[PDB]
Amino acid sequence: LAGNAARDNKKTRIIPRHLQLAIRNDEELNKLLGRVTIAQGGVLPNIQAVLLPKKTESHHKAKGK
Amino acid sequence: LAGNAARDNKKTRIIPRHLQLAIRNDEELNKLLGRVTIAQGGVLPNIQAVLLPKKTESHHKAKGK
Amino acid sequence: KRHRKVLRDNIQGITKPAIRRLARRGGVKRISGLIYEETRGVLKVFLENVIRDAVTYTEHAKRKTVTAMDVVYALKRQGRTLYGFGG
Amino acid sequence: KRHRKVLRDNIQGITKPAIRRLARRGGVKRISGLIYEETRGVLKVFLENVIRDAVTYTEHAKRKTVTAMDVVYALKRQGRTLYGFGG
DNA sequence: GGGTTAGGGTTAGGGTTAGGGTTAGGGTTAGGGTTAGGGTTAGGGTTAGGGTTAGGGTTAGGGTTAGGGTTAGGGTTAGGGTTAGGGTTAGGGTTAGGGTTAGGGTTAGGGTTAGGGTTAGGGTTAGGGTTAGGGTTAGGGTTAGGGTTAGGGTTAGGGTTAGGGTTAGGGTTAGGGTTAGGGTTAGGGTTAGGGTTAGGGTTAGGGTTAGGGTTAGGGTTAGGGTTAGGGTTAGGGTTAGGGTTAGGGTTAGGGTTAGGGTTAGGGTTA
DNA sequence: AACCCTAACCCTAACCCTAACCCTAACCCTAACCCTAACCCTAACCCTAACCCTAACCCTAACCCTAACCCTAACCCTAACCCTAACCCTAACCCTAACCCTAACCCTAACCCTAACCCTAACCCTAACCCTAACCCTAACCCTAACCCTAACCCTAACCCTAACCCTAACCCTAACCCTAACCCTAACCCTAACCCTAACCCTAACCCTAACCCTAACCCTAACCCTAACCCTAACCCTAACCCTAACCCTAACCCTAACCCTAACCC
Repeated sequence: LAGNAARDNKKTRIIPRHLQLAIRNDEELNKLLGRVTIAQGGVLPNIQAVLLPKKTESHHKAKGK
Repeated sequence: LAGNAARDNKKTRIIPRHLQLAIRNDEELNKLLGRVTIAQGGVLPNIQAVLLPKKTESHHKAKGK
Repeated sequence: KRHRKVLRDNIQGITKPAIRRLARRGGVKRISGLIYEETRGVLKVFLENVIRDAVTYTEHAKRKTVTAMDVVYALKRQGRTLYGFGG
Repeated sequence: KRHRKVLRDNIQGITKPAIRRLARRGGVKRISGLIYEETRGVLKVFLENVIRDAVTYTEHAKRKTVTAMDVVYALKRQGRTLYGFGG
């Protein structure tokens, strides 16, 4: 799984960022290591669909129409 | 579902492209209208993971060690 | 008396030699290991769909017995016209 | 010989007033109608997760009876230690 | 406002039920000597500690001014007061009996490492990739307004269809045959279930030369108005020839029933 | 490849007689077709601008070897799962019977809704700017990848404390034995809540000038860290003689179900 995440991120070695990518990608690994925090790594862009530019319509009208 | 796909594509009116987006996004709609082709619309970028640019220095050439 | 019912011992009902004989009758010489599980799953899904269609037809016909005519009608509605059994 | 109702309580017993009485224990005044099905679902999955561990614990000593000790052990392993009934 | 109907504190009467001894006993708590494991100091080499000197590099603070998403004052619309039988529905016993669960014994089943000699485990090394800086350019997202224009309101005249009376089969509910799916047992043998193993069968690097892939130039040929004139589409009276329906006669058609022509195995030489 | 028996379900009459195909009579509305000219169905010409059509240049891959290494391929002893009668039963199907609930056909007579028809808005396009991937010229720093060298875990000759099977009492959890009121369902019912239309307006939202602030280059120097011996303080494992702590069984005390009676909220003038 770490090699999978590594080729997904493309680097010469396995890094804790790739390890966190693989852990969050694998549902079984995420269920097993739930309370495990990997140092020297970021999170995954798993976001909802509300806080988006436009979408919610910042204008909605042109003052009159 | 068409409004969902429209706000996903952001346009002033519902277009056949948005209709095809909604049909392909909804699994029930895709199972119901399987042999239905929406004119004046494109497909969805649902692709695998092989045909990707990824030479990884290609190798095979001269010894770059 | 009969104090038992049916269990998990149903997906394994389609024995491995039976699936192998089916693959040989089709045109397969060598069958892999995980082929049997996938074949059993596909057969179970198809049987579930056909049995659901037959149950819907029987409930619409106000009956409690699945008949070969209803099975043939469901198979024709799915897209598989079967002859012989029925008419 | 066998019961004609083979439903075996398909997530039953959790009726509308029953949920309209457990939610009141916490302090819920207005209970929506779309909460009974979610409550039944979460209760079913919690009972399944507990019974899996209970069966895994009872199958270790080659025993075919589930006692309260294994139940409270599986509950303490999950993170909810109960006092009184176990001991 | 009203009298006001309503739950909410008292009071025996057993009925358990926590608890007040009572020896029983026997695990099980409770005591010496010892030695070899179990702690207890100080100094060297070295990771921290603060107090400035440049040397940039954003930067977040302050003013600001349209503007829109909220947050208010209503209008329709759903589920909690009720009540009540009655058909379930969920408690409590009685047997009982039977599988199970602890209770005791006996051989694999575990510690340990002498021990010395590996062999994997671990610092220390300089030579190829690295990994992302810059710098375009061409592709990809925002806004006024006008030229149609594709739709949002009118509207009045006919094709429905909702209003109402009257019959006829076509479904509705029992009431038994019955018969064809459920329910077992002997048994035996045949279909199913276990190892191997090695060798084909995949699976991954290493040339090269075909074969697609982008951009510059024309020279079209494919996108648009104007007719206009004939070749079909399309409703409207009117037959008469193609149909539909209530009555017999009746030839052709649908359940049983044998005895005879081939249809499957099994030892047959080839 | 025929036999060769072996022999069972297909095998030619044949025979009612049930019931649908039918053989004496009647009405009905709907297949062509002739006037009609409408507008979509008969071809003719211009143009010009995106558009195809046609060479040169080049770089990753399609495919054919190359070694190589791992998986489902076929007997073997089973022996468990599985055919083969042979009855033996107990529940939906299947026959109409007669009664109704449930359906036609028809005569209006008002409903109302899309052809037409204007009018208003809300976009298809331009025009600037503003973001926005993407791998080459450098070049360069530890953070990246390749070998030399050395030093305690990994380690197997006797041995020693418990899971391996096994009878065995007895007890506890379903069995289908058993009723019964107090909880599960149900239909009509109304009165608060849920959910949207407009309207301020105040919060907020994208900049532009400004006046410091905090890691680079490191700039020096100081407080206990741990690996050196070791050292007397400390803490179980064979003992043994008590000694502390549950078990079964009477025992008697306050919480337990029941009947009768007084404070205490919303009713709405």
